[PDB]
Amino acid sequence: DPEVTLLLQCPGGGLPQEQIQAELSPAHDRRPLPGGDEAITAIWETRLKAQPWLFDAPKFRLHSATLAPIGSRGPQLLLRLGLTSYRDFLGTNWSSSAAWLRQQGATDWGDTQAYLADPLGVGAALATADDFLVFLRRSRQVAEAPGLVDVPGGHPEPQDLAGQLVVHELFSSVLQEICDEVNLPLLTLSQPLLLGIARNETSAGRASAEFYVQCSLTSEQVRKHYLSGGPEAHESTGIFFVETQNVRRLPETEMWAELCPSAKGAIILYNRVQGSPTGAALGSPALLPPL
Ligand SMILES: COC(=O)[C@@H]1C[C@@H](O)CN1C(=O)c1ccco1
Repeated sequence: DPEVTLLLQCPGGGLPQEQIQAELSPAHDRRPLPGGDEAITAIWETRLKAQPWLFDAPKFRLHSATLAPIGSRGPQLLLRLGLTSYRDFLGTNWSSSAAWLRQQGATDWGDTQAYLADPLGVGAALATADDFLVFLRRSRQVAEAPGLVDVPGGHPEPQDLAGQLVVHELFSSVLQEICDEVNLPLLTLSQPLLLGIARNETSAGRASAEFYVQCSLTSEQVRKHYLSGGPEAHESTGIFFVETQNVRRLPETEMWAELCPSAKGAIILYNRVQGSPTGAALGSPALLPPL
């Protein structure tokens, strides 16, 4: 899977909101392009002159994420965040020249991402009361990953002493994206746990935070809620479910070639952090079948 890299695997089965610190700083922003940000402005002008209904929006930028020594007391993760935008994403990560920008960043800054917008995405491994994970089929008509399989998620928009409000918006945003796309009531969802962070190498290394969320509804009840919105209530074209038993070997299935990179990140981190038991009971051969 060359199109996905793990940047962070969380300890303890995943981190709750109260264990994460954020540092939101203009030191964590993208660097101006070598020949100037006029190249971004030109791409955006060309795009608006074909699709004038498009609009810009602010986004969080991932700079880096440092985990505490394992088993320690106190805050367990520091997220270093900057600010970026949809416009800056279209002019950098989505540019035909994105690989040239990665090489230039290595040369000038010793940082392949220095000249990239790198907006932070969120995604969920969303589990049902009857032990399935939730999958969504992407429209064949959109620009990114057309016709591929995804999990619930999105790219949160801004609004430890401004830090804690930023962590709150990240955790809030993954629940809001489940409510908006899957049409589930907020009170059927658990507080999220952060499983880790994955990078999409097909989008020049932009990162997504991947979360575990439990729903109190069965797969049949989740399907009813999704469908009862009608075609205008969701961006996806269909919903489906895979038993958690079978997610263990998903990379060996024909479904794997249909998953978009950020969804592959969610399922790798689910298998490493929530799956993969460490104790004698769940590690026994009748509960953890060999192969
Ligand atoms: C990195 O992902 C994105 O920027 C996606 C891509 C496209 O679907 C639009 N988009 C937004 O998030 C967006 C546009 C305006 C407000 O939000």
